[PDB]
Amino acid sequence: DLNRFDRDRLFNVVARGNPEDLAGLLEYLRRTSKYLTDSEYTEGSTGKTCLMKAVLNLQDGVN
Repeated sequence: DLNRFDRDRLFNVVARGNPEDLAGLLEYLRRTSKYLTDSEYTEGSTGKTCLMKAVLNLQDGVN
């Protein structure tokens, strides 16, 4: 939200498949001036993004 938004919560939220838990991310990215491709929101080792984690975990044809 406004105060903090870690990488682990983001991966778990996009793996679970509920978009309502994505609330507050935009305010955090506007306040801290960080992008989703930054080194914090990647895997660090392979370069895996939150979008890749979202596409890997498909419940139906969509996520």
